[PDB]
Amino acid sequence: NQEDSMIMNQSSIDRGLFRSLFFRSYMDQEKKYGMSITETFEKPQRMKHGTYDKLDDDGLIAPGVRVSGEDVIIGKTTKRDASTPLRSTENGIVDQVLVTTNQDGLKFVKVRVRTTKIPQIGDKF
Amino acid sequence: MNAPDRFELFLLGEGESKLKIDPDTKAPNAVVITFEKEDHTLGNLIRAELLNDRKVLFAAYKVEHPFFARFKLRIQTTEGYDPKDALKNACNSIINKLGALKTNFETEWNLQTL
Amino acid sequence: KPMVNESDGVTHALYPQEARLRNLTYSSGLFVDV
Amino acid sequence: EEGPQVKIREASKDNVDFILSNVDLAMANSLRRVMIAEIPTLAIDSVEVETNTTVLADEFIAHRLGLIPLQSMDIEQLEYSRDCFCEDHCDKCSVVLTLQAFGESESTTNVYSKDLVIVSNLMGRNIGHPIIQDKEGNGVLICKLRKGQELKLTCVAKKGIAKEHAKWGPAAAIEFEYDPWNKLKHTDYWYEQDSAKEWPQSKNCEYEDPPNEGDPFDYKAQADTFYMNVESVGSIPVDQVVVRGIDTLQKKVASILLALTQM
Amino acid sequence: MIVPVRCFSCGKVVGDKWESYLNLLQEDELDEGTALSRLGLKRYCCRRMILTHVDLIEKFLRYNP
Amino acid sequence: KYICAECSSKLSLSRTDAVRCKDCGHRILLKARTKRLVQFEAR
Ligand SMILES: [Zn+2]
Ligand SMILES: [Zn+2]
Ligand SMILES: [Zn+2]
Repeated sequence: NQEDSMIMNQSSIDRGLFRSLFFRSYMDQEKKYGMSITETFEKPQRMKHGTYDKLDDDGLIAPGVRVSGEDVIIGKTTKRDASTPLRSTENGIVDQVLVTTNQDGLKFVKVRVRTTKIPQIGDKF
Repeated sequence: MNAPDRFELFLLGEGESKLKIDPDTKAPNAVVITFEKEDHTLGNLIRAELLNDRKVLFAAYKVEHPFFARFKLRIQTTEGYDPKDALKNACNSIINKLGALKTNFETEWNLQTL
Repeated sequence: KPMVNESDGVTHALYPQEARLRNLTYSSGLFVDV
Repeated sequence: EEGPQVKIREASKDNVDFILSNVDLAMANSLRRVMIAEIPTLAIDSVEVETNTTVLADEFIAHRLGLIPLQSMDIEQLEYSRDCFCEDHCDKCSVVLTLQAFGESESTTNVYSKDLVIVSNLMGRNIGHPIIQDKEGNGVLICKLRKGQELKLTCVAKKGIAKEHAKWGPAAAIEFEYDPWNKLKHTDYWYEQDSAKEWPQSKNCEYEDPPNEGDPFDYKAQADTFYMNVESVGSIPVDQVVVRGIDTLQKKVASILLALTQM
Repeated sequence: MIVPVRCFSCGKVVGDKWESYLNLLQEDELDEGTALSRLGLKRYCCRRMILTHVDLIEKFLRYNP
Repeated sequence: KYICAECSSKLSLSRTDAVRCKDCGHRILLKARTKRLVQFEAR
């Protein structure tokens, strides 16, 4: 606890003390391109260097699915890829996926990924 | 992240012997036993029941670092008197002390009822 | 009162949460007599 | 009577007071520590969630299920999941629990400790039972459902100690005290006027006789008679909390002999 | 956010005493500290465990799916 | 597959079929858990 840092009771953390929830909200949409040619969400056949497998064939991950590193939480096509990989720095659990359309009618996607943060040696209080 | 899996506080690894005897080169007839996967639960207990050993000279222990569940125990005894035995004579003294507590609590306990 | 005009469907009963999730503007409307 | 003596002051299903006559403090403390952390106990460890539509996230409900107490009287006859030989778990190291919850009532529907049923074989040993000390016999409140929420999960309990995680902590709080009249000078009291008047005499003060001012402090006095009181969350009764505390510390000092003769 | 199963600094179980503590003041209409005291919470870490907690789940289950 | 908020019904259609709700009239649309029983530690 020296120099204005502190000692945390791990027993009390295990019992839940200062356990945080965390959320992230990746977004993407099907872009419209002049001659009505538009993008599309889907598992493709260029590709990103991460694990597409956790995707579905609608280019999405369904909630309640663990995810790590550069996994794909959103597959898209402009073959010609525009898939959205997970934050290279987070290891979460998919929470809730949303699909609606724009004021242009574009297929609009928002993935939410959930993690519980746990008071670690180095955390600020 | 970089946190060790909780169980490494008591579960030994590949080849790690719970105890490791090394000879204190500094002072003769002395040894330093590296207790793996233990703490002041055992550390302070064994040191104290060693101090009572009449033929025992030195008895101390330091938890090298709070991260790593392990402590060194240094023991010195009168000439010839093997310190490894001084640890055995101290250990059984603890267990025999403990065992009597259990039976003295169990009987005292078996009486009262509220 | 704030509505949004989307591609087909025209008058959408636009609410805050609606536009918040759907990523639209909470835009009312301007009309005046010339 | 045989050396380290005892004397029970009070005792109940939760708390248990007792005095330890003629015992080494460095030992008694080491028992307090063992009681806290290193006593075996059961609790949930893996929660497979089939469907959760609650306002509480998955692992948030998970986090607690383990925190919930489970029966553990006859825990010594359930091997550590890691020590057994089965792929994953089984009946000789795990106690499968199921918790199905649908809220029909428009009035909010509570999910409790009672509401979990065991979908494994117990083999006629006390284990896995959600310890319910409740007034209305309902147990620990895990969740709350509305008019159509749902919750389908499956908990696999395992043997464990508070060291791995304090949800296997069979003890609650361990009241520790000795030498109520600071005769041994083990603490230099703090005051701006009077040390005695500013610090209240402890409860365990009538048991040791006061210091008698006109006296010369005897260095030769040592720590003796320790005023304790151990509480049980439930997992193990307050006798075994101290009995297995005494008894699993035994095994510690004894396994030190086990490897002592291997050298 | 719902009753914390087991007190942080004790281990004392306090996840069961919510709707008991709560009804010790709605029904019996007692002093909060005297209710905590009657629910068996001598050590103040437990006292704060219930006293400071706000049961926000109730304001959660107000939405639809 | 997909869902909705205001109606809280199990719409659940397939792909490319007019992103809209069954009766409702607003494009909410969730996604629903995979039947994949996900595991969790009890800490
Ligand atoms: Zn097994
Ligand atoms: Zn407490
Ligand atoms: Zn709908």
